[PDB]
Amino acid sequence: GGAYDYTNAIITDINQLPDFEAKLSPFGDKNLESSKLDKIENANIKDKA
Amino acid sequence: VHAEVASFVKERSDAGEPMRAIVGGGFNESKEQLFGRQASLSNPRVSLV
Repeated sequence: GGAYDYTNAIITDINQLPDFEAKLSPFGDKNLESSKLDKIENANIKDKA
Repeated sequence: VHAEVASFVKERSDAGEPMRAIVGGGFNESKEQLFGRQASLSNPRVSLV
């Protein structure tokens, strides 16, 4: 439903939040679509990366 | 301040008086800050360093 076609849009928009944070891969110019994400749920995250 | 400068540049250019701005943030900014600031500064007649 928008710019969230491309993974970058999740990483920027998380970086706008008060206390949630995200960082792009240091391995290169990935910029993949969100359409090709893999099936995963309830990844317990706070003091992790 | 950068959003205001973008706004002032738009206000003058839409009135027929063209203007442009070049902007850079803080010290030693990282990639995540540049993307997040570009997305918050997306209009033309503005450049980010």
